[PDB]
Amino acid sequence: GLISDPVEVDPIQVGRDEAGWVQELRDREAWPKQEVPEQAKKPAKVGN
Amino acid sequence: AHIFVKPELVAEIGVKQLQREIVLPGLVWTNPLTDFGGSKNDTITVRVPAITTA
Amino acid sequence: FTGRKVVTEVDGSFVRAVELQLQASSITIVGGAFALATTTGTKQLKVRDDNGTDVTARCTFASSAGTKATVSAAGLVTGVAAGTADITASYVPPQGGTAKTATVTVTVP
Amino acid sequence: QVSAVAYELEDYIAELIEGAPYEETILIDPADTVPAFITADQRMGEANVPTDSRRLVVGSAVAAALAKDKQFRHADWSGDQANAALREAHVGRLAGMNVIRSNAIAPDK
Amino acid sequence: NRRDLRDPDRTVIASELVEHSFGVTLDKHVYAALKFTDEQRTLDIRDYTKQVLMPQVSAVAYELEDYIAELIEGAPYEETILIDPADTVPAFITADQRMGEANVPTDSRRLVVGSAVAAALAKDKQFRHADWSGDQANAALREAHVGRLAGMNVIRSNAIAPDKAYLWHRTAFILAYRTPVVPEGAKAGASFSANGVALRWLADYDYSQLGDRTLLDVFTGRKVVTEVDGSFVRAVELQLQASSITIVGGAFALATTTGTKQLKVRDDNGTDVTARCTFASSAGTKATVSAAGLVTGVAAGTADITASYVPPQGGTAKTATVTVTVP
Repeated sequence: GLISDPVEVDPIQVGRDEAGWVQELRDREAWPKQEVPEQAKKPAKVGN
Repeated sequence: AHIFVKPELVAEIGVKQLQREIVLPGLVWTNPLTDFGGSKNDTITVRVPAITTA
Repeated sequence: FTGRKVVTEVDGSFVRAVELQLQASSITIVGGAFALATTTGTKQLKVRDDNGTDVTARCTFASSAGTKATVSAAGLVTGVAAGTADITASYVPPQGGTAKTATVTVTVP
Repeated sequence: QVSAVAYELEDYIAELIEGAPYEETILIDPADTVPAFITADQRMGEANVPTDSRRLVVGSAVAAALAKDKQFRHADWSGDQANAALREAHVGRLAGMNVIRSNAIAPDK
Repeated sequence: NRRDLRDPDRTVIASELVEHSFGVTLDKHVYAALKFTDEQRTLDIRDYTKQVLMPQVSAVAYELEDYIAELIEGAPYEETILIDPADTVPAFITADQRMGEANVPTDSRRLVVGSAVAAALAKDKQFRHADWSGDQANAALREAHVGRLAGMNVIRSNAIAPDKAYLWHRTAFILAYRTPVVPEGAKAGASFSANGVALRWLADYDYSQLGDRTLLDVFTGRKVVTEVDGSFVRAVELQLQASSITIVGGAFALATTTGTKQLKVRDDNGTDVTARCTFASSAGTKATVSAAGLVTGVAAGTADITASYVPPQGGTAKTATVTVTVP
């Protein structure tokens, strides 16, 4: 739109989030230890 | 009583804020994949070789 | 710019790294039972275990006498009115189960 | 500024290491610490992970507990007549892996 | 800081860096003064250099050592790492951990122990027994000293309290010495040295008292290097742990009806803790005990004197009771 306008969401970022391979981890300073996020234990894709 | 005027003095004698050392970065596997901008979605796909059963 | 990854197995199990943690059997409060100088005064409790680790961030604090002295969730405690307050710090150990307890007594002038 | 960025990178790596998905945390008994490490070796041998190129990074408190263990202090219990764990504090090799001390990770891990 | 890549909001938060500082002050006037009547100077003093100057130099050197020991012991320590006499090594390993977890440099560390701590280290079964400590050519048993423990050489000293040990990095304690100048009005005097410190010696003849007067002094100042947050992490204090106390001498009878006696209380380590005890009398009608352990008799009969000592670990005060019998 305009140069001064706020930055639009990146389509690359949207696609990367959709693929769901960004790494999320348990918090270091949470007691008791947090559960494993559902992303960290997903299985490998069946097709290369 | 005599009231002398003297300047403030600031000196550095080698006492410093204590900070740990850096040992972790030399241990993990750094840069096995380089061309991240080339691939789509900033994602490099790594292929695990196949396995078979008799 | 930077990126990180863990190399999980085919079915999602993570087997290439192991985490070990040190057991805790009891907890104590550094400084013992001592009185606060003034009602507006504040003191930051320090908690340790028999291993010597600092578990202040891992403990939950409660005050028996709220109207005398109130302890924040981070261990900081401030007096309210004259009397005695029996502060307690509970720490759930890495082994889990019953929470170890340390009791201190504070006197508000 | 450069030092701050370097420490941020090390914190990034430590967040990766500690935040990794671990099914369980092996508990080290302070009275007897060797079985925990042999159990970790067992866990990684069971998953057929290669033996070579294995790193073992212990927190400060874990290294202190290793030094405090009677298994390493008592020279009749560990050989090593020139008592390394008593004269000095480092324990060194343990269960087939060199111990590396790091303060970036949690103290008791 | 850290931000997510390709995040729609392009905001960075500035980091502010601050410089801290602390003050070093000169605030003491260690000195040693002497007076000598003319008769004494002519007759009593056969060798002025040996009978006067050397005692003055030695006394002021010991006073400087006392000043340093007061500096070391009086520093603000958050917690005291208790030493269990049955098993002393874990206390020292814990001290090493506490200094190493504060990123204190591992070199130029000094460990100074009292007499009681060195005796406990020698008596510890960890060092005394050969199998538990290597060194089949036993040194903690044949000799009475342990050379090195927990990765730090041990240095004995009687200046500090007997049952205390201190492990400090070089940059923990700062000392400063300024030698006073000889005033023009006062007669010129030589300058001496004590432990590498220059001291000013000044002489002046008091005609009113018909005697010489001498003054050997130096200006001293001390500083404890705390941290930017006010915590003290450069040094760690260790104290022996006392289990029980006994009054030496056992049951004793006063010499007379108005007799007096001085008590000495020793813990299980043998350390004299008389100055750290509070004394009470079961019956003050016949025998009264002061706060310094001085027991006196005011009437004939039997009484019980009890000594209460608050242990270094705190908690219930250890109590030792003895029976006195004023004739």
